[PDB]
Amino acid sequence: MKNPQHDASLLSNSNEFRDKNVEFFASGGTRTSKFDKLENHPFLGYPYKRGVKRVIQSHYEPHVEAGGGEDLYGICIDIDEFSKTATIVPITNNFEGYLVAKDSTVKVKDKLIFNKDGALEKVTINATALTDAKQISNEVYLVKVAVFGNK
Amino acid sequence: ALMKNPQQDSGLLSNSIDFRDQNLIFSNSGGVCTSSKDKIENYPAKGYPYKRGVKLSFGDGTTELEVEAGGGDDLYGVCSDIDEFSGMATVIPITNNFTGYLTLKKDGQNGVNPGDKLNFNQHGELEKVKSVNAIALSKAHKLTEDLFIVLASVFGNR
Amino acid sequence: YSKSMIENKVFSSCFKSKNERVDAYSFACSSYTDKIEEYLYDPANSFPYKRGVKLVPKENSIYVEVGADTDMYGICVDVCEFSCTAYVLPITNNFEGYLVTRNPSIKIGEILDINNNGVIIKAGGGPPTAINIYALSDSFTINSINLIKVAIFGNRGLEKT
Repeated sequence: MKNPQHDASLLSNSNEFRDKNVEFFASGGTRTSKFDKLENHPFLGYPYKRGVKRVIQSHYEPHVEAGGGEDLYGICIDIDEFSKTATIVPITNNFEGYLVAKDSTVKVKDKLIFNKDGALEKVTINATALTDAKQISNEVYLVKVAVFGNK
Repeated sequence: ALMKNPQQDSGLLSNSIDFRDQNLIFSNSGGVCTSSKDKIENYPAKGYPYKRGVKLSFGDGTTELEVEAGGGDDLYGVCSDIDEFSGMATVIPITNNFTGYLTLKKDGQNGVNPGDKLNFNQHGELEKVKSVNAIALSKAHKLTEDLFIVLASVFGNR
Repeated sequence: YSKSMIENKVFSSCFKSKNERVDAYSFACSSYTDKIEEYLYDPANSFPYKRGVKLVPKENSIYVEVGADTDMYGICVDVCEFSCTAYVLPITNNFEGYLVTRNPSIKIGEILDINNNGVIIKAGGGPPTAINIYALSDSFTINSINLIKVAIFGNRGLEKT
């Protein structure tokens, strides 16, 4: 989850001001403009920090789920678990931030594509990697990219 | 040429009596018709990408990324202004449409006419035609023997 | 034709399905930071309201004329007939709203393409589509003009079939 709420017994020492932003809980983007378009959408699964596609079908309104390729619709930068909603930057809007990478092969200057699971994989092109892939936990890799659209 | 403002000074005072054809100067930064809802970034400048297409250029890793004049399959945006003191370049992302005066390649500049499709070359200069949608809205205007500017409207990627 | 379109002898007769009007507000979901531009349009060639338009630089001004997806500049969302001025949302911006279609039987979720008349049609016509257009609702006829709710988000990387 974006914010796994767990109670602790001791405080964690947090004084260093460097290497403190590359974390799975840091939502949004590294650089943001007031004139960026943000859309809230119902979601299924957990598409946080991933490419999202709009799935259209008691009939219900279309939702968004992790995906990419020719069906890529946007990027999920924030999520609300209580309302089960996701904040999405459409593909027509450029974005800079840390997104989920498939593995550690991605390095700087690499052109990246959103796969069927919404993860960034090396090579239409969608993003340019700005840093190396960093393992947050287990198999979760976060890479800083500058999304510009589709080729 | 290599400066938005004329490097040399002047020995004359402007007349400021007419109002027609006074916007052809190279120092006319920004767009001709601009929206208040336009996303504007800034980047460190490598070279002089003023009034040219820009691409992302990286280094070894010791320093942050910068933008340099370029185009083709690496185009990132369009440079519309530069602060020389800070060496900063104002970039309009290719996802945000732009309309203004941009540098035109001095090769077939006479052939460029309103309605002609344009594209960015490897040096950030607009050339008569691929993957970017740019349309000329006027004819080439000569500022220097090698400097030509054209009013163009860029509206994304093909 | 026109948008407003007249004295009535009597008034026209729930909240549901009251948006099916030709002169309804085009944006189903609007947003500040949406860029809207003004252009002139031909007052005798084609009425660009709720149609995909292209920029035609004429010898006196830059006009907007109904155009295909291959050379589309944006979507005409409103028209002021008094000044014959068309308001355009550039293709670089997202859109979700009602547009003019020529097929009275289009289902939800289908892939769509804009033809030479700036009209929504099924993407299976054969021309390679270059824009991401999806039908958010079934096409409905106002008695006659056919409208449909669509979502348009940018260009398509590789032209489809």
